[PDB]
Amino acid sequence: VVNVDDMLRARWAEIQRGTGGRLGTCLLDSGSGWRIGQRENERFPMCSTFKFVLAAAVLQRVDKGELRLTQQIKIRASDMLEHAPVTERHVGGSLSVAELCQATMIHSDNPAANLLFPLIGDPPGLTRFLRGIGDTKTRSDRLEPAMNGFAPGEPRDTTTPAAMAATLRTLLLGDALQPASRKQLTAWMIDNRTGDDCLRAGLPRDWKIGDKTGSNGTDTRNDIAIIWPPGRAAPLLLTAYLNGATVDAAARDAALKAVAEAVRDLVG
Repeated sequence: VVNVDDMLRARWAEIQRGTGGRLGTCLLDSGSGWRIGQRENERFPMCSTFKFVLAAAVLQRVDKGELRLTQQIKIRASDMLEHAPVTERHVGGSLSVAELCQATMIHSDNPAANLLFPLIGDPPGLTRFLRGIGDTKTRSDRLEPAMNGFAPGEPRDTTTPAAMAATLRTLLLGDALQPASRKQLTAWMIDNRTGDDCLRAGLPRDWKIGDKTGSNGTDTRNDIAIIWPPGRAAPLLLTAYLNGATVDAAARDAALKAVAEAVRDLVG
């Protein structure tokens, strides 16, 4: 008969049939290593989900004593871009590296990410960081806002659902980062302010979740998360990348809500 894995795959297929485009997902149990997904090895544009790996790259340098979290970085008028909830309030002044990391994580602050990039070697350095932690697929090539560009076959600034789930697991739960850095990165994801209508909207209030969103404003909506169902021995990693959707922005968010509802209903 139809099993729970079948029902999960069918739900993700139905969501994709409704949105148009491609929906890539990966659910990874960090306790057992069990994994299931849709289009999990296909390339998707990251949009702001790259900021998770950028903050991790910054913390890796902190772990080696090569960067100070308290280093003050000047914020200049020429650094400004559209969505800058923290940095736009500090033009002409400065913010610490830790404050920029927080801003790019929890508010998706675009100038904050651009200001952190050179501290880890720019997009080539971020790609080297990813290879160094065992991610062979994800790649960073451009700064904001140009990194959002994507067309079928465009390789730049992409990940796969399964690679990003493994990278969540490595960075949040493995030993690529020192304990203080794993805790700090996890706390930023739990404090995210931009994902209330995405995966979080499909989970009960008692499930702890950290997440990082991305969007291009026209057809792509992504969300990547670490999720603790109450009482479970280990968290789940869940990646969801919706690209080329022909439904409107609210329907794109609601598609990610539905991805999480499927995990809630069938896996918890």
